[PDB]
Amino acid sequence: DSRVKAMEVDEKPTETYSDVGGLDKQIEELVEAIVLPMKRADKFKDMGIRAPKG
Amino acid sequence: EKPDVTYSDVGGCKDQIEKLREVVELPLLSPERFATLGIDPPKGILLYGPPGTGKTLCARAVANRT
Amino acid sequence: SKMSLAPEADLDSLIIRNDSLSGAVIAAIMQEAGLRAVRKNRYVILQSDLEEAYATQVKTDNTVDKFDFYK
Amino acid sequence: TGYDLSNSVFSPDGRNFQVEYAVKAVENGTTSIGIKCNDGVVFAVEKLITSKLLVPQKNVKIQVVDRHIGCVYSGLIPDGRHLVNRGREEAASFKKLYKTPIPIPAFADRLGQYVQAHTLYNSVRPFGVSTIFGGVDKNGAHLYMLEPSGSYWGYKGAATGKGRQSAKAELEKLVDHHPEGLSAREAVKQAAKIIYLAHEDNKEKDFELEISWCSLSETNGLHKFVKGDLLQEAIDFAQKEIN
Amino acid sequence: GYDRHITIFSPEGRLYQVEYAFKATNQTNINSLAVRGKDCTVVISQKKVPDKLLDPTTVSYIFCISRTIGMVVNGPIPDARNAALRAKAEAAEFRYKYGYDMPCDVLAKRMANLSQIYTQRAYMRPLGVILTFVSVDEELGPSIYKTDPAGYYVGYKATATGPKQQEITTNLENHFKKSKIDHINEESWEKVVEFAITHMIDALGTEFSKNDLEVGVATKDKFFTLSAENIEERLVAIAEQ
Amino acid sequence: MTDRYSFSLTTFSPSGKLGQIDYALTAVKQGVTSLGIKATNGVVIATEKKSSSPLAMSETLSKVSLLTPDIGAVYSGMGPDYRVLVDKSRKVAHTSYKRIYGEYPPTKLLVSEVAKIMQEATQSG
Amino acid sequence: TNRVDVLDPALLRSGRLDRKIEFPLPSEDSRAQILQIHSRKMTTDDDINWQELA
Amino acid sequence: GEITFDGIGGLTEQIRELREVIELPLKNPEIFQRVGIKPPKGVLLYGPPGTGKTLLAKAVAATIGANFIFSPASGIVDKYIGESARIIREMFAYAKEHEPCIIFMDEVDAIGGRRFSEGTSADREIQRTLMELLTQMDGFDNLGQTKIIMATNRPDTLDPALLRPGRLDRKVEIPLPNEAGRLEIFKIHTAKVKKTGEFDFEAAVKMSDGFNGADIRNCATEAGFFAIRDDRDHINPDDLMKAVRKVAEVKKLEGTIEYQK
Ligand SMILES: Nc1ncnc2c1ncn2[C@@H]1O[C@H](COP(=O)(O)OP(=O)(O)OP(=O)(O)O)[C@@H](O)[C@H]1O
Ligand SMILES: Nc1ncnc2c1ncn2[C@@H]1O[C@H](COP(=O)(O)OP(=O)(O)OP(=O)(O)O)[C@@H](O)[C@H]1O
Ligand SMILES: [Mg+2]
Ligand SMILES: [Mg+2]
Repeated sequence: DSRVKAMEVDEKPTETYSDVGGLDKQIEELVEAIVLPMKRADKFKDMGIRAPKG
Repeated sequence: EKPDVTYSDVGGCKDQIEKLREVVELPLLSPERFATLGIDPPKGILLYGPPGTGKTLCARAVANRT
Repeated sequence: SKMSLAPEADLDSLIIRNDSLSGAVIAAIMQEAGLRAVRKNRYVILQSDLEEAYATQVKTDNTVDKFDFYK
Repeated sequence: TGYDLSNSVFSPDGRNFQVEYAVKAVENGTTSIGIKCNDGVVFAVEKLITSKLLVPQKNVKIQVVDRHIGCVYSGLIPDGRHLVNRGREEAASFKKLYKTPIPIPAFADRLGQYVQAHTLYNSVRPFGVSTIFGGVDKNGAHLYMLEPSGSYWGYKGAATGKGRQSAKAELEKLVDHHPEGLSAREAVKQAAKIIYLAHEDNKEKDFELEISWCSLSETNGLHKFVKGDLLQEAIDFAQKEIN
Repeated sequence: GYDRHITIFSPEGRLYQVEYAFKATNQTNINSLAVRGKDCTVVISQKKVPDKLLDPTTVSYIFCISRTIGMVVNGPIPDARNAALRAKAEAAEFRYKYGYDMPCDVLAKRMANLSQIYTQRAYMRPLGVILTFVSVDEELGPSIYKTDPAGYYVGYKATATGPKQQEITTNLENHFKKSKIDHINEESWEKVVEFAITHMIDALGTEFSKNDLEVGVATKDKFFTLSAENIEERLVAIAEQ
Repeated sequence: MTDRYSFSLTTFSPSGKLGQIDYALTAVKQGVTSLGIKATNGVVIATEKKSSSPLAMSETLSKVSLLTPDIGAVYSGMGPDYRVLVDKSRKVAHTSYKRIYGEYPPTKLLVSEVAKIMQEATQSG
Repeated sequence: TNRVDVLDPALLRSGRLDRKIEFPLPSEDSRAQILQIHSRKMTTDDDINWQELA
Repeated sequence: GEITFDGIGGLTEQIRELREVIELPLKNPEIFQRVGIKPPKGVLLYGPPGTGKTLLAKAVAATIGANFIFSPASGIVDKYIGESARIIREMFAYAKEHEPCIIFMDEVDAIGGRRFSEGTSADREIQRTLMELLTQMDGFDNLGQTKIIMATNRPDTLDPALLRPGRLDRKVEIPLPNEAGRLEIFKIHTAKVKKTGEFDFEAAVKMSDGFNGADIRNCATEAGFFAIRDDRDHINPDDLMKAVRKVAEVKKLEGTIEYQK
């Protein structure tokens, strides 16, 4: 459908997670939840854990 | 399509009428002065109070002038 | 009359305890009497399976004039 | 909606809702445990150091009743203190008529009967505290924990507070390790261990540990505060274990 | 709404408020059975043991009132002890005021009346307890009285209370048809406990070890409950027979 | 503790009649039946007995009682409000006719004492 | 979300949103850091002490 | 996602109750002929959310091997109206042809609206699509080779015509796993993964109760993240104790305490 094709990436410029003042710990947990079970999907498969759905 | 309430219509010469002119009118007529400071120009402004003071009387005024 | 039961099993006890029932809730309890029997494997619908299917799927039901002191 | 509003009105299904709500208040409080021993009983509570401005060992939450019954509580902290008054009034009343300190099972019953009143009527509020109180008399040691409902039970051990779960599992394992009842002298040490573990939960603000004991063998049935050298040996013992 | 919050009539004519006490009861799920012997009464109930951290003695839903009257409670335990308190007070009192100890029936009456005075006042909640008195009067022999938070009460050959009490009643109705008479013909009180535990295992289908039973026995001018060892003596006699 | 139903719980309907009085009869209509026939030289009163089980022996409960030795009484409606009502009656018959005239009350007078209880159970909050 | 207390009790649970992460108000450090992140773009002087403002 | 007999460990008694209704008259209809009760049909599953109502549906569709049709109820409402009636009529015919057949209605909270029909016109699309499921299930029509298994969260949405026994023989409540029916759930999910040699669970889980099966499999996911920080290949008994205290905490963020019928 045409609403979903617009929702698709358009490359929004990053603001960078280092320019977001304070809140050090919140960046790590977010990185733990979304970014690292995509890239390192071998170490979840050796261990035998599932990836957090969201 | 351009209201007819003009900008001197509003009462007093309050400093509050110039704050309407410093959030909306001024950064769009000259974005040269808010580019030298570096600030993100303030974009919002709330008009609130008891009735009878013209919340819609100064929002028509600013639609004629800007 | 369709299904099989022992003459030990008697339906008349169940008639007088509860006084609100619909016809569909009498088609289920007999379903539930012949499934408890199916766990014993006793072909005849005993008085233990018939009394145990009644005590299940009756709920709080305290509306019946029984759970009272207005008498 | 209207059973939620009310006090001391039975729900359709039959429960009082404000008894259930009163439980919430117990889980907001800090950790406290009792441990029943072969000799007597040990009490202990986690006292949070919520600022650098508090003074050490001056804002004690352990409070005796008479001179043989330790009391510490969890729930709303004013509301605790007023039940430690009520207790005193009944304690003292018994000593006038029958000239002897009150027996520990009896101390339990009357204390409970007060809590019970505030669920009878709608006009005062159900008390928002879960208490530990106990001590030794002639029958021996007794431990009790009183719930906002108005119920107590006897126990080999009991605990309360936000870190009750972490203490409950070690407390089984102190019924297995020592099935005949450890000495109360050993149990100063064992008490500290169980606070230092249930502090990960409330690891937000650092703590200060407080123990006390009442036993027939050590203190001659006189409830006291563990202090000085004996308090130092238990602190360094649980600290180096859990690190 | 506001009709059912206090204790006034509904538009129908039922006092639904009282009937919410009835369902307040079954939260512990202790079954109990009592029966009339020739000269002794038995009452038995299930001992629920929720943990291993709790001391098992305190767990008890049998209360002694006096040197005659035992009272079994089925309901929440916060109300139970307020129930036994006000019983103790009155039972004591009656000896002083009237010259002899209070008979079974008389106590059942006063506890009904008290429960009724909480039904009219719009600021006392009714107690949720069902109480079962057991005693042995001089005149009326073994008696049992079953009382209820409405204020209603009657005499009984043998009664039960608990979530599964319909199963248990129907056993008793078979048996007091076959006896054709009021009570179990049995002089020894020990041998009435045997016959109770058999018709409880029938009904719940579930066996009982010496840490699931509470057994109270009433005799003439003495009321006692039974120790862990003596529970296991009446259970060894069933099993070796 | 503090009663806060000091105010009355009965009030007139914006259509006239007291709402709770009317309800209270509908509860009497549910009850057990009973009857009374006045004859020339006696009265007969009689009721049935409604139990829960044949385990419940209903002999022990009495629904017909004596107030005085000459005035009996029978009821329909709420079982517990009969238990206390008869007690209240016996007791205030004695404290208003046993002391002050010796003899048990005439039958009109005792009826009227009972009637004062009822009215009043509606006036107080 | 801004308010979490009105989220569905089968949307709020595991198997579905595995992690439930909280974004606390900037403490001292966070506060100080923020004021530094916007003031950076704009013109600064040696006078500005971001600890005085935090 | 299949799995064989096992589903919710610790509730193998409840697994037999669903087979009494489905697998026993399917294989051998000779046991229900002799007893004389009309064959059953209809099962409702309801409990605290996060409990694996859904895992059991996979267990009874794999093993029996009869034709399975997984029809989400919100996945047959379409823009066109009268088209959500004609489809679902054709499916009951379909289950008679391909017998024996089982129709799993999943998330029946969508078409669980009651009488209403004073609000929006969408509320009358429900009621018209629901009347057709009512006379098709019970009317003159009575299809003998169809079985229905219905999964619903809150079992009080339902219109009072779907609460109604004789539509629906067994009304199964799945309980928050028991005392050691949370511990039977934990012993199959710590087999899969690498453990140091961990058996210290036993107290620790029982004291972290209040746990749905979906919060038991979140604690092994959180005990393999505490491990990834240390750079471990196995779960310490310290990572497990960090996770159970963490799962409960976040799981307490919300909670109606959904009280069953
Ligand atoms: N400050 C003013 N100076 C001159 N005239 C004013 C002023 N404020 C209000 N008025 C006069 O009053 C008239 C009506 O007021 P107006 O309708 O603007 O009130 P409002 O502030 O929009 O209140 P609300 O929106 O709550 O009803 C205007 O058209 C104008 O003639
Ligand atoms: N009994 C169990 N045994 C093993 N795993 C389970 C069990 N119960 C739940 N799970 C896990 O929880 C996950 C999601 O649960 P499921 O979706 O089956 O629950 P539900 O009751 O259907 O909840 P909802 O439909 O509200 O989303 C499963 O995919 C599985 O990992
Ligand atoms: Mg305006
Ligand atoms: Mg599902």
